[PDB]
Amino acid sequence: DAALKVNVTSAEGLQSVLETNLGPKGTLKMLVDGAGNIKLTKDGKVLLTEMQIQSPTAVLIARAAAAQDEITGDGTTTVVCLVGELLRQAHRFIQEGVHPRIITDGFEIARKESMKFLDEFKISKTNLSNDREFLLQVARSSLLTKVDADLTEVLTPIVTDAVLSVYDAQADNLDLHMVEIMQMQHLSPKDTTFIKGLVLDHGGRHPDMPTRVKNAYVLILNVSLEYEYSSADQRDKLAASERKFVDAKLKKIIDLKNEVCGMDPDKGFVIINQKGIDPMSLDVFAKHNILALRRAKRRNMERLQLVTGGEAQNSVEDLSPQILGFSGLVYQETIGEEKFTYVTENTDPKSCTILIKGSTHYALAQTKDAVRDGLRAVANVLKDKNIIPGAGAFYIALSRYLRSANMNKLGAKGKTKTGIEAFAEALLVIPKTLVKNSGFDPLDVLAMVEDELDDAQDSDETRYVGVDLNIGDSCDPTIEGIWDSYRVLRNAITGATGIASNLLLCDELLRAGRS
Amino acid sequence: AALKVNVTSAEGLQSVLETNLGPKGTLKMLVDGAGNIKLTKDGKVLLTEMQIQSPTAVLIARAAAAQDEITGDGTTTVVCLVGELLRQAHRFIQEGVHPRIITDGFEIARKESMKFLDEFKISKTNLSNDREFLLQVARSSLLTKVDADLTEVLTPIVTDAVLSVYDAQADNLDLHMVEIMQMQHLSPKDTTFIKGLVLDHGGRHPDMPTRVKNAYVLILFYSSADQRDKLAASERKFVDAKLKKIIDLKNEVCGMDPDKGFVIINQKGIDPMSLDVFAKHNILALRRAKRRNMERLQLVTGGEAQNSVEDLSPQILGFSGLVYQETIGEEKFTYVTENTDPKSCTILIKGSTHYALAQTKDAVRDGLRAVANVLKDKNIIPGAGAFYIALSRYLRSANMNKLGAKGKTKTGIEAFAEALLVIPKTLVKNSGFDPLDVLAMVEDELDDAQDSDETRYVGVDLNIGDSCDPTIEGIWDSYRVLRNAITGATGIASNLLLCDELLRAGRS
Amino acid sequence: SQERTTGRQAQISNITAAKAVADVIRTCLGPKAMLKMLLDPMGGLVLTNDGHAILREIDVAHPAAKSMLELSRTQDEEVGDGTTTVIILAGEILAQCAPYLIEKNIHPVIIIQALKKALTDALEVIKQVSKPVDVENDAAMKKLIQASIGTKYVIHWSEKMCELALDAVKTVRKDLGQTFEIDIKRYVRVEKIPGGDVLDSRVLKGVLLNKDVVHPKMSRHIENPRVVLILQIEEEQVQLMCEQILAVRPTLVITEKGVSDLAQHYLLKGGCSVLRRVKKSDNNRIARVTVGTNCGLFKVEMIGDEYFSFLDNCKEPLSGLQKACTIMLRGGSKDILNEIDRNLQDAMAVARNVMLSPSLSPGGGATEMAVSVKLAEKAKQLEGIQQWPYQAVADAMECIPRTLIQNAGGDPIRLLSQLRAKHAQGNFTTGIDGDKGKIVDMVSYGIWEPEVIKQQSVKTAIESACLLLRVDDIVSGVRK
Amino acid sequence: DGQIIKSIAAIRELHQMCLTSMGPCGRNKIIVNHLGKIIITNDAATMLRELDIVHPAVKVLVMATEQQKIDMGDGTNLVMILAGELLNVSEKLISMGLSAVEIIQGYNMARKFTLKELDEMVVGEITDKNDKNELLKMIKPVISSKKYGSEDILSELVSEAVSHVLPVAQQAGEIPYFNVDSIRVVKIMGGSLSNSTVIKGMVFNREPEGHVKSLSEDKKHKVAVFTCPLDIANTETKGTVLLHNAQEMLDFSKGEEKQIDAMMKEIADMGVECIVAGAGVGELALHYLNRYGILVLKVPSKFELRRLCRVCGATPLPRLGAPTPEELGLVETVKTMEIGGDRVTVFKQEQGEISRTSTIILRGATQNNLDDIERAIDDGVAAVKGLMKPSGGKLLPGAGATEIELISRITKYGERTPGLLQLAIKQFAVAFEVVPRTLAETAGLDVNEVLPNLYAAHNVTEPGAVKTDHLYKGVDIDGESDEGVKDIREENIYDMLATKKFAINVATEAATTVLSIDQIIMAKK
Repeated sequence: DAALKVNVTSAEGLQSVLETNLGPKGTLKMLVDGAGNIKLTKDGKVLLTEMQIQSPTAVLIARAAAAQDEITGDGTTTVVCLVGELLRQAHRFIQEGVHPRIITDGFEIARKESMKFLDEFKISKTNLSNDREFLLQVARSSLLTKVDADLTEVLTPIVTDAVLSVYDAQADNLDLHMVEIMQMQHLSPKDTTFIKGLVLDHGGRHPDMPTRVKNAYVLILNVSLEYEYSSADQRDKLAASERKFVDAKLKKIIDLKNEVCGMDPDKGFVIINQKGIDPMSLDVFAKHNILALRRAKRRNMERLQLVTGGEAQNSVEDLSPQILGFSGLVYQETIGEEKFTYVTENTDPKSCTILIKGSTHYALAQTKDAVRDGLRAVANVLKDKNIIPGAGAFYIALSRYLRSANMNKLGAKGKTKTGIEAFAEALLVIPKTLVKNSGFDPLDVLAMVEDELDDAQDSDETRYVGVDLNIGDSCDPTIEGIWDSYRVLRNAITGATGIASNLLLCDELLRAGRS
Repeated sequence: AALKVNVTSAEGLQSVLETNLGPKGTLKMLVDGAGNIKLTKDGKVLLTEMQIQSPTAVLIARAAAAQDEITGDGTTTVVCLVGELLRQAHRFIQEGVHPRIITDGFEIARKESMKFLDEFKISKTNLSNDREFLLQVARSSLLTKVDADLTEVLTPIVTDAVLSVYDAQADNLDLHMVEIMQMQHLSPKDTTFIKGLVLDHGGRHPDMPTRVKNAYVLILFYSSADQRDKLAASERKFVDAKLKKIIDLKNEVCGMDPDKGFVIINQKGIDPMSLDVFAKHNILALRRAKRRNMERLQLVTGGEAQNSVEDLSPQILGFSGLVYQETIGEEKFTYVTENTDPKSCTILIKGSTHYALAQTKDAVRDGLRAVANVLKDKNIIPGAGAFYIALSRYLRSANMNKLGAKGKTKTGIEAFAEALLVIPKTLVKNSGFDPLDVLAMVEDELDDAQDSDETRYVGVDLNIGDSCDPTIEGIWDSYRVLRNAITGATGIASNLLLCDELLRAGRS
Repeated sequence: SQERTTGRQAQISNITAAKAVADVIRTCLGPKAMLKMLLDPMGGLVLTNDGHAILREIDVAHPAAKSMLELSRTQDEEVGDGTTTVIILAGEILAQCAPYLIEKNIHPVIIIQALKKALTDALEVIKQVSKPVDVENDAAMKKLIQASIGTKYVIHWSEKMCELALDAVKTVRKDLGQTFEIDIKRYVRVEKIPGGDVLDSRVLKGVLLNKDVVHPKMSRHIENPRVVLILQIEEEQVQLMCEQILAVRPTLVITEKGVSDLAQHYLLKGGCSVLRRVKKSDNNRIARVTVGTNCGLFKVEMIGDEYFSFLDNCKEPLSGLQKACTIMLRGGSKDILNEIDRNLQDAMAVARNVMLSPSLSPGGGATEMAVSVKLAEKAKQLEGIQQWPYQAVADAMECIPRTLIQNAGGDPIRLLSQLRAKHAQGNFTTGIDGDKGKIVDMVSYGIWEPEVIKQQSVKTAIESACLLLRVDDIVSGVRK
Repeated sequence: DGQIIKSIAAIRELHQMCLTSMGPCGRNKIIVNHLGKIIITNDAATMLRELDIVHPAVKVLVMATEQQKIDMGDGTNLVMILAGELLNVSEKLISMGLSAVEIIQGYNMARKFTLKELDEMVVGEITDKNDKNELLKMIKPVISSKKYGSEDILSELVSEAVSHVLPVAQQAGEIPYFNVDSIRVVKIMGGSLSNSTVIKGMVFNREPEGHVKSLSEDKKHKVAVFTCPLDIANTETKGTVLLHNAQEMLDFSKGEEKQIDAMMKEIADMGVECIVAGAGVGELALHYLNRYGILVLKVPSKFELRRLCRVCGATPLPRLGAPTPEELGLVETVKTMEIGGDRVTVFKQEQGEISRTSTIILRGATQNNLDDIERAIDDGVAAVKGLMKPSGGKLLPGAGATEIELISRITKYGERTPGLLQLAIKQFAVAFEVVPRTLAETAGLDVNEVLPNLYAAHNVTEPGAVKTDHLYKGVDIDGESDEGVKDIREENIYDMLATKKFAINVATEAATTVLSIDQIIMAKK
């Protein structure tokens, strides 16, 4: 077993990577590649992508975050933090002669006992009443773990009002219902504004396009609009026939538009194509008050059905009034080389569009990664009504029940007890990291928390004691409002147990292959 | 920044002497460039000539200097404590604890260790010179060095050797009995103790007395070629004047009847003609005899050490009860036995090879010094790691008893208690058993002893991996063994803990 | 060879020379200070808190840092007392001259003008916070030695250790009747023999001769041991010396070599005890006191290693000058005896500075805070071109107690904010506690130092910065 | 697995070399030292002496083998293979998980048990003391360890050498210790085995002084051994000749001649038959020496003079004076006879008395083969030592037959010792199985045929008949290799009890030292 400590020592250095990115008071780490992409974020998926690694064991750490991205997506630093404390305890208890699987079997018993106490620690809340005080407090703790306090106060009502749009009496939450986020460079990043309607990412490419309209009629196209001898007389007929294919479709647009009402062209009309546009069609679109586009996207067209009931048409054969929608008010803004169209005053929009403005790419990359990670975390809160008090209150409280067991849960003498004391003290590294990132002493703060829990337990009163990193004192997660979803913590402890058994059960490192 | 450099690098120093602890431990081969093979569990030899990597091993090797004049055996506890201390830095200090915070907890625990040291010791009566207690202490003392074969042989040897040195004031000095014969003869188990004095030289002539009772010990430009022989004739008269005076002066008591034993001892070479003139009077002389060994002859027959041949008095010549001479190899040995009141004894070690004597030479020097502290200080501490396990439990639960700074000292208190538990676990690991199951049984024996309202000391039996009694088994340590060790245990700990930063630089 | 630096490169290289070393010595301040490890060319290491050997073994590639060792030797020869709280001040100046030097394009001579004015106002502050105490009381000096020995456990033995040196302090003194209590303690040598106990040390007022007599069982009493400044050869020649001294009829004998058998006949007929050869340096000890007369009593003791001889004048005059004596130090072990010598040998300079300036300046970071406030007060009054450089000097004295706070690892802003009120306004005895890292009374807690400690240091430290501001070009690699 | 294991591979290289060097069927080797010393022998003891020792256990084996040469020296590779076999068995015991301490306890408890089993195999209890005839028969099988080509001729050379040195003194004569260094063999190139002779005196190879040694036929002479060598008279310190005038210039050469006339005539006044001169002398000495017929020994060595004192029986005079009639040796005949082409001065006498310290002239064609015979003489006289200084060495069955009975005794001891001793003791008897396989491997026989023959004799049982054939039968190969059994009583091949008695203590000591090594530490080497 001479190679047993090889993988343990090499994997120990993986803790300092995300150690500073954990917690609301955590800091940022810069990672820049050679392609010109500057990514500054606390997210581990981006930091572990292009960064070169030495110990191959870091690959399994990235695979453990795959299940955390779907269930949580934010706050995944605690996955590697529990491994780093285990690696420091690895060479400690294994050196005593205990077989590594014995410690692994102790984690399975501690995991089953943790789920038993998991239901007693959580507080069931009602999501039907749509409590604003509960949503503002949970979203506040999530924003501080990603961006600073400047964007926290701005995005707090934004995330709160966004999750209230998607809900029903059956608790049906579709993550793919509200997705599209508007990426724009305008003013400053702190000016991000929430919109309950739908936003279009393209606008008129010609000076004669409609500047301001009220009722817009959207015509969606996909297939490419741009089209590509005995005497020179045939050369003139072939070039003249190239425009007959486009002009044949332009004559149909003129008659079908004026069909319903052709008297006053004071309303909006829009033609959207995926590929380039024929410049010959702009002459017809200008006199007919038709808005045209050049190099427009596709997936953004499916959002017209969820609000105004629009339809995204592919070919030019099918044209129906169902394709043409309606809008209460349209405000078109010109930013850069591409004008931007806003659709407001919707009857009953079922999806909200996130409009994010900023300065440059790295300024937008911080907010773009925060909204996608912050929205999916809050969306899972409304899925399960069971809510777990956060701020690391469960990790410290569960350890108190694990440290004292004796006749309750014992099993083998010293074989299971080694894993019990290991897992009980392995969860205490998280509150020590939260205080270390804030710059205070983690032991002096933890000593006051243990003294507070001893006074609350001896007094026979139910209370949850957290840690306030701003003033460096103890607090109550209920008073401060820090909460956690049930599926977040349950799959985090279960996910940490599965990934822990991979490194502990590895007996030896082997090198075999062709050089 | 560089504080963690000396903590991680020096951590691998514990495995050096880790397996050298315990009577059931193993041995390590050390061969230098001069061809000297030293195979022993002793730490003085292993920490001296062996090359070191981390510079921190310099203070570790120098820390055993105080243990050489006091203990010399079981010095691996110095290294085992440092190794566990550095692993505690990766746990407690890694949390951000200042290195001096944990240091102050060890200095306070040093005074608490001395208070609990006097309660754990057991007092004995050394005035009666009880051999039954000395046979048990020397027994277990040799088990940590040699096997049971050399233990049973050397147990009565060391026991009877320290009894010859004694007085009404119980004065025992290691500088009194020093010289120990080292020779390869027969087998190591054939070592024989002599209550008298042993001489390393004997009669070189067939007419020399083989066995006698009484022995008188005498301790010691020319113009032509013909003129050159006058100087050679005068130089011979110089040594002749020394030999001719001996023939007349030995006639003092009886020179006519050569029926008794005669002895002449000289430091330098002597005229070989002495063998011819001394054969008539049956006088014995030696060739290349030592000097310092002559000072012990004054403590038996009441003689006097003499340098030159000019001054010779009857007070120099003593009366011996019996004199025996044994011929071994090319060097005969003269044994002086049946002494009236011998004040000293000579240790004669017999062995086969050089490495066979290396194990015995290290055992005798460390054995005589360990027994010396037993007679000097009557307080004898039970061994077999009984104090390290008990003291760990005494300081584990303190609270309102001894606390100090709240949370700063308690972190260091738990480190000192868990550091002493490595020694009994090392004893079990060297035996090949499970230290988790053995320690769990030892902790239950101490809990059953304290709950029974009876003071008991429970040891660790490495043969069956169970608990035992150091009193019945015979394992015992002197009070000065743990007195200087625990006092030094705090000094060796404060060296690296108070160490701040080491920089790479110097004058090329 | 050139190695010349001009323009902005000359100032940057010289500041960073001692700047990196200043951060290394930050752990050498206070009773909580760490212990630095050294690396010699031979691979060995020396673990000690004394910064004198630290800067000597460490080889700095920049020659500008070599003067700091020479500047440290000046403070060690003049004071050399409590280097833990003293010698660190040598590197607290250049580190604070970094923020504005080149950035404001201020010429170094302009900074030199502010350096000369800072020394004038600093001398008035040293004697302003000092307070007089009784100079004849030996109990006040007992607690003073106990303050600098807190790096070890010798506090338990401090009762014998403090009285060991203080008995020699009051024994010497007296180089002048009036104008100042000059003395020389170099004549008193401390011998360190491993083994035994500290209580074996014999010290009192008089001249201690460390040697033995003729025979250990010889009479231990002499009425008036008046002091006066192979076999065949030794008995004839030595007799012509010891017996010749008897012409003035002294009862005490002092020889270079031992006494033979023939001399014992005429030496013992005088009705007293005969003293054989005396140590060479012991003759210089009695030469200060005294053909000497008025010797009260003689005594001899016996112990295995070496023996003792007691010689008590008990009356120097009939004015006079200082007395010299001897001290033997017996430690518990070999490694313990050599390490504790730093605190006991420096105890000579501890009480020597008390005789110089009986006034006492507050210690434990209180002196540096008092100077930092006075320098900040005179900055706004002077204004002029000195406004910027003379204000940074006040911040230089403020960073010295920040180093003491670094041992605790807290926030100096919280402590220094309260020290700008309770100290400046309240009293000069306010300072930072070393053990608890809090603000307590220095005099009540027992932390104080003589005025000479702060006077001869800060004045030397300010004058030591002159060589740092005069640097222009560096020339090396030629010859000398 | 990198120390206690790999250390066996270092000895395994030397262990395989000892398998082919053991027994009369063993193979020889060629050794070339780093200084140019060439050694060809079948004994691995001399091989390990000149070979550079790297692995620490190699020095452990050569020192344990050197202890045998001081005591026994007969078949030292027997314990070396046994010690090397314990390392091969150690790989089986370590694989089972037995600790190094318990493995030593298995060998240590079996060591004291094996020493007690040596009393059950005792045969040939009684032996004669001063009888040479019975001694010549028991020394013959000792040669079988080395080259067995002629055991009769080597016994005749010892017969004439012992007959001179033997004090005889039948019944109780207070017989002293028989000196081994007295008998000294001299290698002479050329001649056959029968051409070798025995010299009662000291055989020297040098040039005679005046003409040739003669005149001793009438015997009745006196010879005195001189410890002080005869040389030109000089002081201890180096002097310089200082002449005060020119008259002393001609008297300097004449003054030295006066010393030659004074010194050489005074020493020749008594007419000593043979003078001992350790240093060089001038050519003017032939005047007085040849006049009185004095034989001169020119420049001997240091070790040959110590043996000369017991030949001539002369007192070792510490200084050189005139010969004293009180202390004189008795020498009768001194002659010089040509043997190998050069005149050989011999001190051999003819009857008249028996003195000690005889010599043997060894004549052979191959000088390399004479090295094995020279070592056979050292081991030949060592066989007499076991029957001389001790009360007796008795006898034990040879040809590995003694170790066969021990296999059954060790097996019975393992059944009575449960626990960890079951794997230690049962494998300890396996270490005795390599001895008969070594003799069968060097002989070229199949192990499959030898295995049932080893099981038949001592393993099966001992019938109730008195003096069973199993004890007197053993493994020997002449024409009977097909059957695999031979009677050792008719061939009279026996070994002394001291042979195996000292080997068992070495086998455990060699195993205890090596198996207890945790790691090898070398500083600047």
